[PDB]
This record gives sequence, C-alpha cells and structure tokens, in this order.
Amino acid sequence: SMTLYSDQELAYLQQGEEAMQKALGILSNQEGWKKESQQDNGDKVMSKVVPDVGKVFRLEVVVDQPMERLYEELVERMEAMGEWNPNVKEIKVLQKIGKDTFITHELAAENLVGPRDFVSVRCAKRRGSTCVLAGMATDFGNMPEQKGVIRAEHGPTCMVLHPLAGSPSKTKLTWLLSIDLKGWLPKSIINQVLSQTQVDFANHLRKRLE
Repeated sequence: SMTLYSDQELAYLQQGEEAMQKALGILSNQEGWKKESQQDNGDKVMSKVVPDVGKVFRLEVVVDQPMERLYEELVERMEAMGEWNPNVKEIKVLQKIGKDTFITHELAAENLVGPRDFVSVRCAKRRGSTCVLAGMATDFGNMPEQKGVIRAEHGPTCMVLHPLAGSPSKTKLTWLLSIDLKGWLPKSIINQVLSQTQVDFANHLRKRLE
C-alpha cells in the first residue's frame, strides 16, 4: 500500500538522487579525462576537474566474477566490507529509508594522513541488468563529529556494475570518486593517495571474491 515519509527523510531521499544524477552526468561526459594510472591488469584511473565539484577520480576495472555477487558483497554486506579492506576500519548503516536510500557512517583507517570518517547518504538503485551505488556527504545530526577523527566530505560518488559486453561471468566496475579530505594536505599528495585508494580497493575486492 501507500507509505508516508517525514520531510527529513524526503530530504535524504532527494540527496540520494541528486548524488546519482550528477555522478552519472560525469560519466555521460565521456571524453575529457586525463590519466593517473595504468595497471598490469588493465586497471585504469582517470581524472577530471569538474566545474561544480573539482578534481575527481574514475576507476576503470573489470572483474572475472558474476555481477550480482559483487552487489551483495559491496552493498548488501557492506557493513562487513571493513573486513576485507584495510583502507576502511568500520562501516555502519545509521538508517535505512525506503528501499534504495540509506545513511552510513564510514570510518576509514589512516601514516602521514590523519584518520578520517564519513557520514553520507547513498542510493542503491538498478535498472535491472545494471546496478549502481550513488552517494554524497550528508548531514546526520544524530551522529555529529567526534574528537580524534576528522570528518571529511564526499562529493557526487557513484559506482556502476555492468555485465561484460560479451561475458555474463564478468563485470565492469566503474567507480567515480569525489572526496574532500579537508586537511592541510598538499595538492599533489592528495592526488596519488586517492588514486592508490582506488587501485587498492580493486585488489582487495578481487581477493575477497575468493
């Protein structure tokens, strides 16, 4: 039947789709990206200075594993993704709204870069054959910043799972990343870290799959 939503919810709901459309729009704009890395596995990391946001990172990786498996392992079981991933210490779902959107507190581990956590809303939609994780830093007053860890913010961040052009057994994972670490960190160093952060996620992801 019909369900009703508090204005605060609808707020998060909007954000859940504002983050999605804007991140997809950054992928729709195909050509224009520079290149940051090129792996032995054919893994790629593109970059671009978006007017609205700023310098973003686009991870180009394909995996020799079923798509739906990556789904449950990446979202349905994301709370425990802190196990097979060193770059993250603890991820906790603060609240689920409706079917797609939900707010999370992602606490990532640091040794020259100070520890940083995140409180963001994220939408897990799928047009059937293609699943996609959206998200962006949200304001969850019911979980303010704690002493010790610095609250960094996420820009329009998406992640697309697409069955291989000619192989259902394979999946093309496209991960557009946008973050504002919000430290005093130099401009240069921020680039390489966010890049390797992506290349690492790809590695650990493949390893978990086994």
